[PDB]
Amino acid sequence: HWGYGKHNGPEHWHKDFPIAKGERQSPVDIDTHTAKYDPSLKPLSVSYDQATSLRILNNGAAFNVEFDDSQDKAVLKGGPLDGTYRLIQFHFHWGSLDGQGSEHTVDKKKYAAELHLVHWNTKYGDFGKAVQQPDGLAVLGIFLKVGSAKPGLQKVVDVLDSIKTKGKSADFTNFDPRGLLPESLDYWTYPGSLTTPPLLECVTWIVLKEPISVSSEQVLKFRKLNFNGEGEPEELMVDNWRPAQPLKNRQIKASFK
Ligand SMILES: [Zn+2]
Repeated sequence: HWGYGKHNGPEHWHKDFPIAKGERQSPVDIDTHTAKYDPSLKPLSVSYDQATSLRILNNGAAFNVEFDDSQDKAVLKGGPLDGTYRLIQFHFHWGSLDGQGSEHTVDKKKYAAELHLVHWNTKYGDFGKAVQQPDGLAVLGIFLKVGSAKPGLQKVVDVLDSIKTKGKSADFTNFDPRGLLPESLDYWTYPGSLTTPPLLECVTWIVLKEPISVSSEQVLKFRKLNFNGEGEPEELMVDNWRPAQPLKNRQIKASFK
C-alpha cells in the first residue's frame, strides 16, 4: 500500500491513483513574486469558538485530531469561499530534520512542518459527497518553523505517546484549535487536491503567509511516532509530506499586498 518509503512513496502513487498526474494537484510551490494580489478576495472568517474536538488517531500517514462536524460548530467562510465549510479534522506533515517537512513551499523554501485544517462544504451534506465535488473542501494550511514553543500545541504533543502506532486512538476532547493560528490571516489561495490518496481534485487551498513557531522539542515528539502498527518493525513517522507538484494552468492569488 501507499506510504512515504522508497518503495511506496509519492513518486509511486500514480500507479494506483492516476489522478496523481492530474491538472490540479497539491501541494505546489508558492512563487511569491508571481502570486498576484486580488483586491476582490475577502478576509478569511475562522469561527472556532464552538469547536468540539473528540479524538486523536494515528492513521499510519499522520495523526488526525477529529472534530464533531454534525452541526455548524467550527466553520471556515469568507476568503475565496462561497458558502460554509465545517471543520472535520486537522493533521500535520513534518520532516526528519527541521529543513524539510512542509508540503507547500514558498519560493522553494521548505518549512519544518505544515498544519492542515480540513473543512467540507455543507451544501453537499457529508464529507464523502463533498470530496466528489470541485468545491467540496477548504483546507487551511499553516507553516511551522522551529524556534519558540507554541503553547497551544503542547496538549497535542503530550498525547502522542498514547497513539504511537497505526490504528491507535485516544480521547481528545476540549482542544481549542484557535491556539494553533498565527496572528495574521493573510493568505494565498489556489484550486488543488488532497495531498494523500485518493488525491481528489476537490480542494480550495488557503495557505497562510505567517508561519507559527514551535519548539525543537515539540517537533522532535512528532518524529517519535510510527508509520507501522504495534508489534511491527519500527518505522519512524517522519517525512510524511508529498513534494510540490506542477502548477499547470493555475494562478495563485494573494489576499494581501
Ligand atoms: Zn495534509
